[PDB]
Amino acid sequence: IAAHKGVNQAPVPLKMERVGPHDVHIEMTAQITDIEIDKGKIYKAWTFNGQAPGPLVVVNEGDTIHFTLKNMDPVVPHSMDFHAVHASPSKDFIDVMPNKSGTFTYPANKPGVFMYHAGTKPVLQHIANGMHGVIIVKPKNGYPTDKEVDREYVLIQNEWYKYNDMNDFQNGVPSYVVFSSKALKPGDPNTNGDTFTLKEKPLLAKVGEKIRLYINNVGPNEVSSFHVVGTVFDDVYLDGNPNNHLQGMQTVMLPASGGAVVEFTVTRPGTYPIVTHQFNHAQKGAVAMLKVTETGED
Amino acid sequence: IAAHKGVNQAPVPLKMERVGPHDVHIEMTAQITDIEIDKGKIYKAWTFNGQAPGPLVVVNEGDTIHFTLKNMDPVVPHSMDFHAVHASPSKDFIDVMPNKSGTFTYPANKPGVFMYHAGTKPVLQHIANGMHGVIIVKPKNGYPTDKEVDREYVLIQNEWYKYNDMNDFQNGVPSYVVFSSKALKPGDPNTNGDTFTLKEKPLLAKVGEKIRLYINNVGPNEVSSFHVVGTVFDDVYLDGNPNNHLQGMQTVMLPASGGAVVEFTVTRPGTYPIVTHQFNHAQKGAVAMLKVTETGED
Amino acid sequence: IAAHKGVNQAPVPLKMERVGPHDVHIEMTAQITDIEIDKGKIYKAWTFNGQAPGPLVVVNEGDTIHFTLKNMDPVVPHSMDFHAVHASPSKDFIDVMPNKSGTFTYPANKPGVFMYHAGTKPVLQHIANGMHGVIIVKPKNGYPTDKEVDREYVLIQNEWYKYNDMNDFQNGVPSYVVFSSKALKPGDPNTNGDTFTLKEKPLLAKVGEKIRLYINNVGPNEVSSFHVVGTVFDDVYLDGNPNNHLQGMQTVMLPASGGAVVEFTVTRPGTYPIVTHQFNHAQKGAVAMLKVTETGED
Ligand SMILES: O=N[O-]
Ligand SMILES: O=N[O-]
Ligand SMILES: O=N[O-]
Ligand SMILES: O=N[O-]
Ligand SMILES: O=N[O-]
Ligand SMILES: O=N[O-]
Ligand SMILES: [Cu+2]
Ligand SMILES: [Cu+2]
Ligand SMILES: [Cu+2]
Ligand SMILES: [Cu+2]
Ligand SMILES: [Cu+2]
Ligand SMILES: [Cu+2]
Ligand SMILES: [Cu+2]
Ligand SMILES: [Cu+2]
Ligand SMILES: [Cu+2]
Repeated sequence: IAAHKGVNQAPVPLKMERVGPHDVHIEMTAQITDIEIDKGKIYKAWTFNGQAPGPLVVVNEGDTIHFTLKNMDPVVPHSMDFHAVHASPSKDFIDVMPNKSGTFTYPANKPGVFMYHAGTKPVLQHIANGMHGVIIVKPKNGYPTDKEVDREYVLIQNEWYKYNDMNDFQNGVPSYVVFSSKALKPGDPNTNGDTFTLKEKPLLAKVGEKIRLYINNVGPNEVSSFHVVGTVFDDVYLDGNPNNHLQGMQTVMLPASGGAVVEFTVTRPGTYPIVTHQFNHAQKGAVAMLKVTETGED
Repeated sequence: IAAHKGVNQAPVPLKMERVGPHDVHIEMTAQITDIEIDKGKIYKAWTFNGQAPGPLVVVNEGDTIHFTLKNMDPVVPHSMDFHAVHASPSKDFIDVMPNKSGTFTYPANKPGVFMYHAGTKPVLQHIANGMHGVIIVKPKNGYPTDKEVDREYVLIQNEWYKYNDMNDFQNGVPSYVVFSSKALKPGDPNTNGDTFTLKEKPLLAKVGEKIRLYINNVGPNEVSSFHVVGTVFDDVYLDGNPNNHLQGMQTVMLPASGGAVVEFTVTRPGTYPIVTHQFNHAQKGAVAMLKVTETGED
Repeated sequence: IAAHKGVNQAPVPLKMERVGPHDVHIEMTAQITDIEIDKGKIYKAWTFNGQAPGPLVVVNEGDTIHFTLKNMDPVVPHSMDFHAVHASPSKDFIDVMPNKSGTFTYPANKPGVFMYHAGTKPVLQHIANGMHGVIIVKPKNGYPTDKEVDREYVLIQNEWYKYNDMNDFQNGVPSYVVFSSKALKPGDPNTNGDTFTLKEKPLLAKVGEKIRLYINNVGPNEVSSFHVVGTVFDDVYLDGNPNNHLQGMQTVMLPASGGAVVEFTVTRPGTYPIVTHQFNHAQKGAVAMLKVTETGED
């Protein structure tokens, strides 16, 4: 895109603040940012806030979100669709033009781990170019296993294709399939979807801990067969809804846009790969590492 | 197929009648019919009754079906396999030759949303050419959420490939992935699997309604990540069996031939896309529209 | 691989023995063996014990497995990952070098139908070349439907690609998708993943029986839409965990590495195909036959 040539906008922090007991303001940007998706390979991504996937949003069940999108792209319109909310797509997920802003208000009344993405036609183009992320809606009454959990992380799976190639997006195999992690607190890792970061800088844990991961497969096109090597999921909650509760799974099937909360134990020290078990995708990048030490540091 | 050149058989209505409290007669045809699957693109489909997917069949749990197939194809044999029934495939799903008829009897003793299709080798060829559909078996005791439901529709997802090309069927990506809707009553829309009808003529609803969709992904080859934009499914029943009950899902994973009953609320007026969230397939046709008005008309 | 040219190692029996009430010794080989995967087509497979998929392992919930792998491959290292166990992947799933042995100890504390495979980088290469199988962990308290079951079989789905072709493994469609069956007792069939054996030599049953199948889709890359023609699954237990219980399904979605216990009735005599309903894969080999007779023999 000629107007994107030499555009590289620096990442903007997510702006959030609570304005009432069940009302929250969120402000995000649409912006064009270069991300290194594999060693030596830059993708000029269409992003929220200069991250792909975008920043993590965490709200509580029953919050109303008053959301503002500032479009920094000089030519392409962008929009936001949150899977968490009930809204009118043709009134509330509409396009925000270049250098313009839009504000929208809608409720999050279901707990879970939800995809968000741009809703601008062709949606495939916006998702594939990087406009995806996750919003977590915390359940009012928690999960039944909350007392047993020691440590929490967020992981997101996405694909990358040949740059802005609609034929490849529609008809091709992914070039790369990747994990990223987003921070539930400062001090947690917060990364972009790339083939290497979570191998070189693993997630940490301590021997004996019960780990909770909040996971979402944003696609755009593939399903995921999510598995942690060396363990079995003790509990699974499909889409993060506490009522959707499975036990003792080896692997969790996730549709495109599907989420889960998964919990498992790590019993021995060592390095534990995290994969999609569709091993063509794992080979193309989708392996993250969990390093489990006798202290929880390293 | 040389004997199909210039054959275009007009659609025949489904013939059904109840002959006892738990016995029902159904008569269907196998016939060759041109269907416009995308603007300007005719597919000479192998069909039941001149529709692809075929006509909707609705029976009650515990009905015995006395089914007749009349084969109008002048050269190719066809057969019927209903997923709803218990039967002997080699005695009851057998081929009916050209210009011949066959009658078969079998029970439907499980509730749900079931695929039907031809069982004639190679089955892939018959399904891909259009010989698929859905049979709904109503549960004797209903669903637990029946009192909350305001409006019901049936949607079916299928793929189309290059015309009668067994290499493409086996090894290729779909050319088109489409939705259709079938009528649960006269006045409901009843359409074929095409890229456009349910965009140009949306399904209707009224603000505030709880909507039930009975859905099946007939394939032949792909899985589906079924999602309604702007809402969250309040309740899901896998394969339409009332015992298989999930809540608060964003997206429902359907195998090839898999079904579901899904229920959701629409809270604001506007146009609500209905997608598979495998967005390469949505881009290739699989977007239907739900128009929600302040009165339920337009 | 030049050191594999003319290597064809004969199949070795699985060596197992119980050494305490909750301790079991298993000894397996890694070996190179020619298997006929389709008529006229030999694949020089990388195998456990000269079978692909490997031999069935059955243990009880809470058993500790003391596992030895003898690597008979003259050049390539191999390793074992059992999905059933809790272990440290970097200490317990490590490579065993050529002509060397390794012993590892880990517990199986969850019931179900679990994949096993090599863990040697690149894992995709080892799985695709044939290093996969299933371990069944029996539940201490059985399944709730155990009294109703008449007959049990194990079926495994896998893919084959162009021989040892990493480009094809990562980017290509499968050449063949196949079922095999493994014996739960001597007298049961025990076969390799090929396009023909379970068509030419069907599984047997008797009219009226409730059949239990323990199934796993080992991949490496595809999902499975598992279906028995002519029946409906009465009960399904996802991953073989008795708590994960669905009823009345037509088709079961399995991720890559996913398992299930499924149970169904066969009401009439005849031949009942067993398929993945992703019919491109069924066309490429994944159809097995169940022959149901008035006596249970033939
Ligand atoms: O309360 N609206 O930003
Ligand atoms: O065992 N997981 O690759
Ligand atoms: O009762 N048979 O058509
Ligand atoms: O939010 N659905 O595309
Ligand atoms: O008890 N170890 O083989
Ligand atoms: O009805 N199964 O192909
Ligand atoms: Cu406000
Ligand atoms: Cu965008
Ligand atoms: Cu979406
Ligand atoms: Cu009759
Ligand atoms: Cu046909
Ligand atoms: Cu079928
Ligand atoms: Cu020992
Ligand atoms: Cu190996
Ligand atoms: Cu594995």
